[PDB]
Amino acid sequence: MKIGVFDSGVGGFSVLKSLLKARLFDEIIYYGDSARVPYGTKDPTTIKQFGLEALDFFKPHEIELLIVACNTASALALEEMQKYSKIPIVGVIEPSILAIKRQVEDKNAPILVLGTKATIQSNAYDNALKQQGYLNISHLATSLFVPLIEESILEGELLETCMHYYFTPLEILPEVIILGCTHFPLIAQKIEGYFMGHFALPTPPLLIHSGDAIVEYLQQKYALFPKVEFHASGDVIWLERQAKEWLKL
Amino acid sequence: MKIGVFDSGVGGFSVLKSLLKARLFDEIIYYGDSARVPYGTKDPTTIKQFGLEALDFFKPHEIELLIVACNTASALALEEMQKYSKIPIVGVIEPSILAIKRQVEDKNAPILVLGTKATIQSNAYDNALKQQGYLNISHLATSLFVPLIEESILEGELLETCMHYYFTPLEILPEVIILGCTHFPLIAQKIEGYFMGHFALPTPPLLIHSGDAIVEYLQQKYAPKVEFHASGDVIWLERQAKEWLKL
Ligand SMILES: N[C@H](CCC(=O)O)C(=O)O
Ligand SMILES: N[C@H](CCC(=O)O)C(=O)O
Repeated sequence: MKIGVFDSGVGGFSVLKSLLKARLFDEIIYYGDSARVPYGTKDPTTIKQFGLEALDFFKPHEIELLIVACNTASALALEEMQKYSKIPIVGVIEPSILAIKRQVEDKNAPILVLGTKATIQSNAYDNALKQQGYLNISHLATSLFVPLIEESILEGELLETCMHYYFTPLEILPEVIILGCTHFPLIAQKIEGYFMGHFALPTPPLLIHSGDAIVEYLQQKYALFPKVEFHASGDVIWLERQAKEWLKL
Repeated sequence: MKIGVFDSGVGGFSVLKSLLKARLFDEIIYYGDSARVPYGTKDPTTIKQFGLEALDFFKPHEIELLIVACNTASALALEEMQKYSKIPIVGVIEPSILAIKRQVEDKNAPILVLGTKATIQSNAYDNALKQQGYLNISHLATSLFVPLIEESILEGELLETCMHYYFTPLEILPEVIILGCTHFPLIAQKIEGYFMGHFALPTPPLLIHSGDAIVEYLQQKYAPKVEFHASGDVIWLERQAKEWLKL
């Protein structure tokens, strides 16, 4: 097929990478609203309007299916968007819950949800999880991880001090951690390392990657080479430059 | 005297606070583009457009003077705005340079400019400083300071470690530090302490507060009902003001 991938900026590249890795589609129209990014710190009303406007961007491209790669957008604007689209719009939250259900049998396993303040406050992960029968659910808005990852601070004392800042107030010891944000996969190993150490874990907690989850899901739902076209709200060449580092083979 | 104050979001309150205090105005229409903030990490073209669209917002409020409280906008779109503008537009850069000439005679004094990537990248401060004679100039895009302050990390090891991340590479020990960003005034005390405690400096480096600087300048040119506006939830924005303006 020919699809569109939407995100607030360059975070969506973590989804795009999984999409390319799988060779699921022949044409992908990537669009990042890099001029208004980030969404996670904004309000619900606003993100919803951004959502609608994103649809308008794809009207001329005529895609068969739109993937809302942004977790913040999937959480607060996927419904309204789907409500005005003729084509199917798949967010990243839904696929992750299927991913969890498929590999976590113990309904008591401690699950920690990570994401932006907007994502967390919408409680989209918690509701979908509870509905599926999970009883031990925690959530944390790790805002600073986004700007940190964007400055490319993927190691060192600043990241460690930042992770320590958000994690220390943690009560539960998670067996599952949801990277409910486009950025978090770039520091997934650092997060695993933090919990493995601070809790003398034998193995790292299971990490749920949004990109990998959507892919599996898309292969499932549509029993399934890769040519991308980049579009941005802000300087597009600036965005294309990021793809190089994020998508890194 | 009715004036509009423009900023990327809530950082502009630090200029507002310096304004209100001086009280030389009887009406201020504050407009923060909170839905698109920050400007500091974006490109010149986008920022120029944003600044232009900001004018389209004060047309109705019919203000006499427009203060661009944002250092990034000042650096990247002031010229463009002043061009298509009917009324005078004063940014926060030039006033900070006049305040520097006025307070620093040693044209060799080590000067460090701190601002967003865009502000630093534009060389607005280095250029203006050089046309005035200074030869000891250094600049640092201390990007993360904005999101940290936005999240109120104004103390603690996270802030401390961030300052260390940006400052340790610093070649010259600054005698003058320019808070070339609306958020930096909130960690001024902490920034002074850093170098002070890090080099046993009895006296803290001189810090230039953009807000104060534009006030002194506005004092010479000689020219309160504050009205908050925003591109994002106006509720969330004004709430913030309570803390920034808080005194
Ligand atoms: N794309 C957002 C992170 C960046 C932003 O806040 O816009 C998400 O996945 O939640
Ligand atoms: N107001 C901006 C900082 C925040 C932003 O980047 O929008 C400045 O003074 O540079």
